[PDB]
Amino acid sequence: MKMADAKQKRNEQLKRWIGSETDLEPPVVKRKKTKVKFDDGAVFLAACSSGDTEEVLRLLERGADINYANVDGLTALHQACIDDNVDMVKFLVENGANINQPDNEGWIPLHAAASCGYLDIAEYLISQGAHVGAVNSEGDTPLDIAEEEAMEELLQNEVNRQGVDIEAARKEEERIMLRDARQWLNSGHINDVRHAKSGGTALHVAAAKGYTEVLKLLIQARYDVNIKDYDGWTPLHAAAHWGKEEACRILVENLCDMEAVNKVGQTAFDVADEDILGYLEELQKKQNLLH
Amino acid sequence: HMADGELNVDSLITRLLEVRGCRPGKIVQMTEAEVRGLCIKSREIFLSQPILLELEAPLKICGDIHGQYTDLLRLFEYGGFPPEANYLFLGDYVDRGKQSLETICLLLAYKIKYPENFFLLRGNHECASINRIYGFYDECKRRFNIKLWKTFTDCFNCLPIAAIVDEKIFCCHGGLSPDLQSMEQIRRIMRPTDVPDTGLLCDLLWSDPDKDVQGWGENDRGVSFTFGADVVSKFLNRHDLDLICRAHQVVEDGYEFFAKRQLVTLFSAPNYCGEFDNAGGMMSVDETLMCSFQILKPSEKKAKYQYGG
Ligand SMILES: [Mn+2]
Ligand SMILES: [Mn+2]
Repeated sequence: MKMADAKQKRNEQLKRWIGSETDLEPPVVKRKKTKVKFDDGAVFLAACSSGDTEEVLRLLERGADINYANVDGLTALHQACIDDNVDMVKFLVENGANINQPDNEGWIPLHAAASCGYLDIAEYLISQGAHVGAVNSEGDTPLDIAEEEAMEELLQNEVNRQGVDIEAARKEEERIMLRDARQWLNSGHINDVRHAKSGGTALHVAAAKGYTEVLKLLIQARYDVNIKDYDGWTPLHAAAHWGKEEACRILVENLCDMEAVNKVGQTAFDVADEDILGYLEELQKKQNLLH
Repeated sequence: HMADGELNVDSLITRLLEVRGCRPGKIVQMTEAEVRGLCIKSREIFLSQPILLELEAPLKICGDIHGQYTDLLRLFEYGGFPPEANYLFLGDYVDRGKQSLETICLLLAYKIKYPENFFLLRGNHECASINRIYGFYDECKRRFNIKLWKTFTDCFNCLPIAAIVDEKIFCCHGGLSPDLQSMEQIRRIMRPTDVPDTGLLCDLLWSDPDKDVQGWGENDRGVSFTFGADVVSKFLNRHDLDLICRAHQVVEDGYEFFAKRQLVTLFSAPNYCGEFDNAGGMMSVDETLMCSFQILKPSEKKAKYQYGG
């Protein structure tokens, strides 16, 4: 009556439900009114999830981008790998799936399988033409992310089997940035193709990755040290966040507005969420005794 | 335009949107009499509208917010600030988060400004019984007094319980009830009112879906139940509905289908409690009932830049 309450009331409740419309035919009874529909992407990206290989076919047959991906950039394949859903991975590839499609972090389905240890999949992908030399945001290739012996082996003997130049790949990005930085500084015309997604700039890539040389060379082209990306970040917000110490020093030596604010309201010190935090304050104490 | 009442929503709504851009947790100051006004004015509008709202697409439905003001502002910055778009929140505006006060006030304010384009349903955290235990009480007494709290209580007690869009989408914070056979049971519900540990209204605010369940099952929440996909189907097949939209549960991508897209769960509080790392959701329903999902990734979840090409 104080506890029987919750328990018995609910019981002497389920009871009434018995004779109630628990009998109302429990299927779909597809009325002539399925007026509500969901976006193709939402419906496709999910049909694969559960595993209704069957419906995906019709969805594709009707016209749905197989390489559709959620907010994080994960394709119907990325997820498939992450779920050791072998059958689907193949279904996807055999139906047109882009086997090398990167996620919003430079992770291709091979990275996924690698990082997760789903070797049988890593084997399938690698055989179906997966790119073992693909590098992501942190400069890692599936091999770097393989933290299981069996996996590392397969990838190791795969990079060496194909003669893939690993460092070549990690350096590729920075490398290019240098060329471009030189061309802009030299000629005197900046031709920076702001990146379609993040709205960030080369100044930001330099800072986040800690590419000291490209940065110094970039500032010398007189590129606004205080440019903000669509999220409202400063080339300092990055160098600090990902903790690229020397990247920050450079940014400061050029009077970077340290008081910059995030579109959500954060300082370079604020979202500098990672370790170093105190060091900046030191450089800050210097961005005054000399100005 | 000129005249009218005591509460100047224009003044409040404004002051509330002013921290847009300021660091999170930055407070929007105001009079307890302005807060108390907000409560009484909205409370009066709720009571003037049905308990079972009969709404009309197009509109953007939202799930829990739990005092995460900074994020709520972000939701409006995505779907557009009212009256730009029609809104329908599914409950749980307070508790847990840091700014329940800022969050609810703005919601109520907008409820007053555009009373026919803005709607708030009651979440399970809209009962003195529990938001007393989950921070809203403390956040009130911290900046005001227990009485201001009781005024909110009198307000929440008047919130609508459900909504039906274009006669095809049933919405409610929690879910179903083994007592809900005819909408009329909802309509004949006294208001103001509290939430019992058991009953039809308690189920609507508490119950949950569970694939591992067939028919009706018990709930690990210690209250109400859980329902299987088969109960969802019986329900829809009964009132001839297409979808059951709800929140109440944290879902990784802001939304989550159930019983073969017959039911959907929306959660609009990105990185809830800082514990989980979920995104916030928001369902857009146009005049055709073409439902799409606008996602809100956890803030401060910056993706490391790439040259691009
Ligand atoms: Mn809830
Ligand atoms: Mn909740």
